[PDB]
Amino acid sequence: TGYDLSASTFSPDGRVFQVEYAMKAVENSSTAIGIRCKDGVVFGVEKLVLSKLYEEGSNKRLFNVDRHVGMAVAGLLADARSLADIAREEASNFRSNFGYNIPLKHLADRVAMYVHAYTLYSAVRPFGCSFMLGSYSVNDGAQLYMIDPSGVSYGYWGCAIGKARQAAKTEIEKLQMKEMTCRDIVKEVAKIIYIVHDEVKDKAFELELSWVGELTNGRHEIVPKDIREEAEKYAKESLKEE
Amino acid sequence: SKMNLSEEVDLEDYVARPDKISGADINSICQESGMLAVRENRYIVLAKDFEKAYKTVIKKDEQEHEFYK
Amino acid sequence: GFDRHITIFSPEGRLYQVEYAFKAINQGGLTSVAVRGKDCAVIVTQKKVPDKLLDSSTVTHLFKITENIGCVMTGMTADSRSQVQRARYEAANWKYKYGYEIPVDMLCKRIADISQVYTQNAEMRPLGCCMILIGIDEEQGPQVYKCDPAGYYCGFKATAAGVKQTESTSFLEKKVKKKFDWTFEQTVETAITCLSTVLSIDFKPSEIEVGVVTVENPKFRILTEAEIDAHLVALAER
Amino acid sequence: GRLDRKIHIDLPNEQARLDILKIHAGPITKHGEIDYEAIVKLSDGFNGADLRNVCTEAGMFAIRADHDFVVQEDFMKAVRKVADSKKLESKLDYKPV
Amino acid sequence: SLTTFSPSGKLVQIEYALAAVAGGAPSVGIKAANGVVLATEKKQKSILYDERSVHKVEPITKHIGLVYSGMGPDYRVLVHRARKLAQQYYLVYQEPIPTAQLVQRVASVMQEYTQSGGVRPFGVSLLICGWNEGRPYLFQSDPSGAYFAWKATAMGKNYVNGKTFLEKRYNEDLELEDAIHTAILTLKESFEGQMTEDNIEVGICNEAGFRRLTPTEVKDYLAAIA
Amino acid sequence: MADGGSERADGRIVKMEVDYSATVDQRLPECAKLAKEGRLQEVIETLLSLEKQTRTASDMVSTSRILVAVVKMCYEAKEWDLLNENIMLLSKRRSQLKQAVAKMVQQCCTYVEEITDLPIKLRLIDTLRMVTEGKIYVEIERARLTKTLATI
Repeated sequence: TGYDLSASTFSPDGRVFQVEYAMKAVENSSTAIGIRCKDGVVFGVEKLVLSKLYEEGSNKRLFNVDRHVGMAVAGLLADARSLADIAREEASNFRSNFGYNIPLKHLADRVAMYVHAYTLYSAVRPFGCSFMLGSYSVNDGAQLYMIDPSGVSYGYWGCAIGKARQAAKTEIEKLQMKEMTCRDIVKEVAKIIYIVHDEVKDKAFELELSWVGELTNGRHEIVPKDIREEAEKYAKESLKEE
Repeated sequence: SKMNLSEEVDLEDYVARPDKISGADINSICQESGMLAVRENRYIVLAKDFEKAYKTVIKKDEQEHEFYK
Repeated sequence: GFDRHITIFSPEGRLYQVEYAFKAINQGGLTSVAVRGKDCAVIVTQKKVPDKLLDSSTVTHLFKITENIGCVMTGMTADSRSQVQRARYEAANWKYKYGYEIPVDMLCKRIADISQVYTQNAEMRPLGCCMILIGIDEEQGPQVYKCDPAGYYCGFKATAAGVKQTESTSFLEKKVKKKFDWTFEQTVETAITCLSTVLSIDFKPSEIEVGVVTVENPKFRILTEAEIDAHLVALAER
Repeated sequence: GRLDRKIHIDLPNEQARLDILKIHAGPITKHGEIDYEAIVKLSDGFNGADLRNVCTEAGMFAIRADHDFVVQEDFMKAVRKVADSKKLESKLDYKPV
Repeated sequence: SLTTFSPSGKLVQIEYALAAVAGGAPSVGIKAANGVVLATEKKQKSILYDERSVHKVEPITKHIGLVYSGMGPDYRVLVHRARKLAQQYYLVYQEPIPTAQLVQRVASVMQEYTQSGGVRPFGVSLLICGWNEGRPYLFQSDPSGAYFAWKATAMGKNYVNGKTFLEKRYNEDLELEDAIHTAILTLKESFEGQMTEDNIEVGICNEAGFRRLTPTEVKDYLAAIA
Repeated sequence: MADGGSERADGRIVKMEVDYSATVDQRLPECAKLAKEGRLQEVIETLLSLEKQTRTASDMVSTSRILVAVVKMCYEAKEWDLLNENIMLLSKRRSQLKQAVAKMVQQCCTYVEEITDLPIKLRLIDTLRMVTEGKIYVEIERARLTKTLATI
């Protein structure tokens, strides 16, 4: 064909197929859900373990790009690490130049510009990772955003990415997250993850949950172990009775 | 010559319109203009029919971007 | 090696990629229309939300490019925001190195040259969005300009940009044939009815974005929902 | 002169999709707690026929797990079920010249 | 692109360039004993457009002007380069630039822009007029950069019939400004709808310098004369 | 919506003679709204006939007094604008417009026996304005003939 091997050429209908292949590569990966509560943002991701030989907690898709900002990953993990490093250094440059905590929308705009600049030319390929950014502060509330490799940065009350994204956002929509507090949000997110795990289509899995909000005093962090290890517990009462 | 064209229906404002209108479709223009006139139960065609009648049939919008010109 | 992939002249010099970019703009199923009144200018853009999960305040295609000029985009969103930021950069650069509010034509000309040097060379995507500016200039009144990725522009009494382009232009032309000193609420009523008869949807007030810049209020502003539904019920009976 | 009037039929509008699925909501047995507006809003670029397929496919959701009625939720997933199924389309307008 | 020689020894790229120019806007230039007239036709696509917003002629300085046939943004960026180049000539020289000098400067610029790789060569042809040392000057520049001297010429759509018509006309002794009426006739031979107040642009360079015509006298010359 | 406004129109024809024309101008947009309804083809035509008989009663009252030309010109302007203010072409062109045309021409048949040359010629030219393009227009169309006979 000769009009799909470059990121700078155009299809006759007005489309780029390199970024579409990037979208397909992203959706090949597993799922991840970001949710905005009344006070903060909760991230829930499931990761498939490939073998028991891993020492557990390897390549966790949740990263702390800022002290007050967390982020979730689906797609290709090396590009995710590069984007995480870029986000960290850009927040560093902001708070060096300006001297305060960077707004989530601003850094989302900057990483959107960065990921869209690599779509412009043909010397660099489009990225293969879609990610979510969550933050909370008292000056602006709880903020959530989602960015695809093509560069679309949209805010969400609750967003999902992955293979089971359809049923994930289906069961996101059937909850009134605007009225539930973070403790309920944890159990809801865990339940949705267990539903969309799909069991037979994959091997054994592991759960990763991350917090930002006033309960964590605005500083993003992972969930405590005591708040953990109960996801399976209220899963097993909420499993289907056949 | 076989139509109503009551008192003021202009034609020379339509002869100046470009984009190479063929010969057969003028018959179509008059025909569907009369269709428009008879749909509103009016026995005399008015000038307010012809502009929408004209834009009904030709419909060739631009097919050539202007910076190229 | 043939130019159907890279920006080179053809037999009869047809640069296929620029019409390809125009079709890429028309890929995004949205439309905007700009109408200049006697002392006002209005941009009316429709929007669609797939679900209630997304924050509707986050989706906006109207942007306050400067305090007195407004801009609106059509195409893929990321490139749209990118050239918004570039126009913002050049406007701030002009204000810093000259010291006055840049006229709309100069922003339009500079980013037209940017689009021209995009499409001039190879190894660079020639961009896939179209642009509308609305503003006020001293001793000139309201100005409405449009840019393409090819770098072309012109001056318009009123224009539109989107998928449903042509019927919008025809309706606008048959309305401006009886122009006769368009007034502010009448301009926004005509623009709303134009968008409605183009889309044939009879939109509710919470599906639209309206931006009006006026001689009376030279600062560019964004219409809120209350005055949107007030103008809708003003245009409900007529 | 040969063919006089050309008539275009477009993709159905939101009220048109509403009326079409209401027409295809003739033979249905269920408990009525359904917001048709939700299915209408989720529908975009949908054919005049695939909505009837959506009705049929929510029906086969009902026919599994022994549900004579149809729950309100089975429609929306069906919309999602048709959505990815038309992710492989060509999308050619093919306007007359 | 890195275009090179064909087995026929012909550059297909500049042939494509001149072919694209030949489909451009028709325009005409004439050199009379009191100056140079340039003229062009701009057919606005609809009434929506503003004729006064964008012009087809641009003053490089008080006495130099250039119309064109072909691409638009290419023309405006070349206007920028021509204005700037003439300006550094005035910077080094502190006298206004003669016409023929900026002619070979822009022809050179065309030569590198069709020579250097990576960049697609330009798809415009330019017509230049000026009044230097009393003798008027009118030249034509192609995309390939070969500049020609013409006292009357036509470039753009249906340019060959206009060239034949100015061969029949234009005895090159019109000491008055009647050749502008001849240019109006040449444009009217290819005018689509009518000779109106705004569709036709005319520019004059006389002993007083180059001055873009107000559309009032454009409507005046449209009236009575033809 | 239904014929209930008709008997509301009965109240509207109780006090209309007591005051001047602006009361008729103020009850006009209610009749315009009812014409704008257009429920089921000729279901709304009863309301159209009701507002037509009320405006012809006002015609009786106004032509009984000196205000003859003004009511005629205002009424012809309103019925011509009834295409645009209501649904297009008086929303049906027949059986609600037909009753309008028949009522206006019988009003002219009442007037020809009573009024002088000036009001009769203004009324007939006002009717001839409609005659040039539109009347009942089904299979008779002859009231324009029977009144141009009166003109001549």
